[PDB]
Amino acid sequence: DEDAVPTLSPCRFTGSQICHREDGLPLAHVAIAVEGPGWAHPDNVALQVANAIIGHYDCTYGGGAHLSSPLASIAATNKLCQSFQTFNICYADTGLLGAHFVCDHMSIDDMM
Amino acid sequence: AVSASSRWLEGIRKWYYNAAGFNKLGLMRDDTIHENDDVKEAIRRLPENLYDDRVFRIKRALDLSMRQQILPKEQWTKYEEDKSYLEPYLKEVIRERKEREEWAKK
Amino acid sequence: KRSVLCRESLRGQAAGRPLVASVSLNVPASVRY
Amino acid sequence: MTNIRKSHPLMKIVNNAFIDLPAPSNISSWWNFGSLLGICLILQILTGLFLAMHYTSDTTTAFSSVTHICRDVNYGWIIRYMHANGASMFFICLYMHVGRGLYYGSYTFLETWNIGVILLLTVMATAFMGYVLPWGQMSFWGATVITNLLSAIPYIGTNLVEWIWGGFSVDKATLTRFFAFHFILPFIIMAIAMVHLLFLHETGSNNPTGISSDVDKIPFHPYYTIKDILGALLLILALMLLVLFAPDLLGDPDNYTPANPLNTPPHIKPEWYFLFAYAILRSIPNKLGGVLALAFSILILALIPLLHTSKQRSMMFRPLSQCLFWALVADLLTLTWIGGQPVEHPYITIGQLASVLYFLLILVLMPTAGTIENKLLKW
Amino acid sequence: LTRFLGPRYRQLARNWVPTASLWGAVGAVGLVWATDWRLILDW
Amino acid sequence: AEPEHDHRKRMGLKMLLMMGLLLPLVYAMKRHKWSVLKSRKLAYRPPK
Amino acid sequence: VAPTLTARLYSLLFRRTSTFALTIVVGALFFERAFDQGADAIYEHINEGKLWKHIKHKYENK
Ligand code: HEM
Ligand code: HEM
Repeated sequence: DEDAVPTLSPCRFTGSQICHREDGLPLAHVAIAVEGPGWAHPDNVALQVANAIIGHYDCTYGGGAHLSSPLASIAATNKLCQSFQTFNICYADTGLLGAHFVCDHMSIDDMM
Repeated sequence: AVSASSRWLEGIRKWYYNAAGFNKLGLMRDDTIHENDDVKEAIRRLPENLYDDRVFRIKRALDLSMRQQILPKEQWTKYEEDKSYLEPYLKEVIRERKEREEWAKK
Repeated sequence: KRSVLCRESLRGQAAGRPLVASVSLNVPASVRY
Repeated sequence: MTNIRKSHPLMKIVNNAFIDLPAPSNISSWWNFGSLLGICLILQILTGLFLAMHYTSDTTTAFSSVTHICRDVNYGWIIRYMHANGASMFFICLYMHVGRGLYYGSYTFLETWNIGVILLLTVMATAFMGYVLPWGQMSFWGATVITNLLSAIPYIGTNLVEWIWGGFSVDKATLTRFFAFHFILPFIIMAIAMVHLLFLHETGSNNPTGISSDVDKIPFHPYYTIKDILGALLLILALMLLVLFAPDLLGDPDNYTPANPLNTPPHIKPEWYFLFAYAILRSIPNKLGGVLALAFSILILALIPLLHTSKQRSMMFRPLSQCLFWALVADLLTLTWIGGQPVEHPYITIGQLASVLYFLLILVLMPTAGTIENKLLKW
Repeated sequence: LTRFLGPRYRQLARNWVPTASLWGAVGAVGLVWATDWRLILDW
Repeated sequence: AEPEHDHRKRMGLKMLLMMGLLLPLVYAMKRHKWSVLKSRKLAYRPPK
Repeated sequence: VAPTLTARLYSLLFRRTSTFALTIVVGALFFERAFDQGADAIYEHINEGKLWKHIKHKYENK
């Protein structure tokens, strides 16, 4: 119980960035997040429905330019990115919300 | 005939290097160089290690400048450790260009 | 590219009906056995 | 791309030199003078256009006109004093700008330094003509003495001074000409400033350390837009502090006397921004020698790029040059002092030494100090 | 013209009115300082 | 000589009051905007 | 618990930029008046009786 007791404490939310630059690597990975609800919450299904909209995308999606989520269409259309996925990471006292995109060195800002 | 003078000359040098911001900054004399065409080509010729190092030290430097803080006394660049690592590379580049210029006289 | 240094990777192919079945889809895409 | 406002309009992309551009991280407060320099040009411009909305350019009126702008017109008083004081700022700011590229090796950007130099000397002409517009004792006599200083040229000079004046003295002719040129130089200057910025956008801004910062680059928008706004805040503070509490203080000239061509302030002198040049000019006995020397004071600037001796474009890591650098500024301060001084023994002898010390510091001392430092580092 | 009109668009318009509505208020405030209506001053 | 200046002096007092509030406010905004640059940590970690 | 003054302010007025600007417009108004009032008074105090406002009496309506 004590061991459980240590568990379940809130974990302080911090909005900071960690930028580890390695020009050696061919592509760029970016994971951008806004803290979210615990596992149980009415807001927590509605979020999902939200990310349904933005969606997720890869070099190999068959729809590309006609896909109904703008980030996808733009991406598909303008060769903006390689692959991108929105996520909802759900923890008891914490949550990571955002998406994640892999994109050439010169397209990091446009996809952002 | 430089015996006393050499030692005296050496003594003068330590003070300038210690006195210079570069020693305080933690960026070795070679990173303070004016990046021009020859330096530029010597830079490009650097090894991943040597080269990435210059990038971090200038990174850490320009970060301190931005904050106006000096590095701790313990972590400074000591004159006795003069890595003239650019020198080697930089020399040739010039050497090669001097030659080229000279070959163009007639 | 994923490093294949240890005893962990066994990958070898052999299924019942399907063998080397490649699938392409808009939602997804892959290579199986 | 689709609906990325910025790159959509081609025109709007051109403006992302403010928002997205690579900006060095580390970066003294000194840099804020570029931006501030441009705030000053815009300020001067709006002010000028409102002043020139109620000014006249004739012998008879000019004086009156200015006098009318400061009395019966609504908020023309501050507009005018803002104007006058502004130009002081404009110069204070310009000389910080030049100091920063004299110190940090920004002048390495040859192209950009030659446009600067053009900028500096354009702004000099505008300030020279605008001070005479009012047509007050100081103005009147100052434009006679300076212009006539041109008549030192042997073959032409003489004819030429009379062309510029549009007569044998400085009567109406000359005063309307200044009004026209003053009004159109700042508009030509604005294109040069943008040509200046153009070149400078090809290599980005140098830093304290003197080293490339491509390894540590910041978005201009997030950071620098606030810094700039803040720098304006202080800039305006000084402008208004000047213009609201001590209107005249920095405007040495007390000559609010309508010009009388026989009358003379025995103490004739350009405003503070020109003193240096003035002092350097008086040090030479011969007229022509002075004019050349006058020119060289200012024109000497383009030669510094060639004069650079060191391997560290940054003065930051070089003591001895930091020491002579400062002296030259304090020598400069010394020379500005001579400018408001009776031209008598005490000041003469001082000025002369100052004038040689200025040229030494620029032409011989620093260059050597550069070498020495390089040899101490074993470079 | 015709293309812009749509059944779907209404939420954006509603949202715009508030931001637009908020924006509209600012102008009245902005205009008023310059206008200096005695009645406005009286308000 | 300076009828406007007497009126101007009052504005100066207001300006001085305005400047302090403004000067202080501007610095705070600058710090918040420039806060991120100061906060960031830079380190080098090669496998070597 | 309650929101700090700022958090209250925040959620009422600064989430939506529409409300934020509305605020500012309003604020700019209200502010101008009190500044003046207060700033003026301060200034007049420092020159008591030196200004016409103080002196109008002497030659006014007999
Ligand atoms: C940055 C460039 C400029 C500088 C350095 C400058 C400077 C000056 C100076 C120093 C004076 C003398 C004022 C005095 O002491 O009484 C003056 C006056 C004047 N300037 Fe400018 N000015 C500039 C731009 C302009 C522009 C763009 C205009 C019009 C579009 C203009 C119009 C005038 C007028 C009409 C006067 C005469 C009224 C007065 O005496 O204030 N100036 N200017
Ligand atoms: C009308 C006057 C001028 C205006 C409006 C102006 C404008 C600017 C601006 C906005 C910048 C970028 C930010 C900065 O570095 O501060 C800059 C940089 C620069 N300006 Fe000026 N400028 C003026 C006069 C001059 C003069 C008189 C010189 C030198 C002769 C000069 C030389 C430079 C140089 C060399 C830089 C680049 C330094 C660096 O960032 O490493 N400018 N200018």
